[PDB]
Amino acid sequence: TAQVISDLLAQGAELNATMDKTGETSLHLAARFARADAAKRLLDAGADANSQDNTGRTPLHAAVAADAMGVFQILLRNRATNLNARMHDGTTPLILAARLAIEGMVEDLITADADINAADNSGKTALHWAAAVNNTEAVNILLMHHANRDAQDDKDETPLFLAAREGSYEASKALLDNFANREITDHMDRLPRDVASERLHHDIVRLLD
Ligand SMILES: [Mg+2]
Repeated sequence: TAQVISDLLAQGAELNATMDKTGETSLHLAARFARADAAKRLLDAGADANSQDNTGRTPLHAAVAADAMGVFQILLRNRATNLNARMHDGTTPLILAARLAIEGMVEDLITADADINAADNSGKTALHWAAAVNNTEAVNILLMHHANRDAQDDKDETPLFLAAREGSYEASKALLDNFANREITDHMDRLPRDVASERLHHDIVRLLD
């Protein structure tokens, strides 16, 4: 016990330089550097699974961003872990997994019952983001689990609108095949077809037609 505590305090001191710049805790680092072993030790030592760093990330956000599947599962099995924790900009772990295209975690968070329709501060859901970066796999998983397909962000943009706007051909087709409404316009009455045409995304324009 003395050995465990003394080590934690010693390691903590050597890592404070880093943590003072990021606002992270030892658990954040375990997640960021993918150390499943260290992650368990810290949680058993009483580490707060929901502590936030300078951008509002909890160790769960960190695990997703670093694709630390081990630490991720260790956090998911921890009942105190808030799966819907929000970064300062409103980003949840599921939104991060979709936007960063981290494999496996989109399905895991959904299965673990994370709020599938949560949106960041710009009104964008995990589905909005998956569409924007053409993470077609996440788009299909989200849709299979009934994510709101026609959800609109603060600019009234639907995921289909973003896929058209950002040139995500595969994601656009996936949304259309799942009956996303292509007639829902943004705050400027622009159709997904309009923004695609304006940006010369002819392939997506044909798709919408
Ligand atoms: Mg899995």
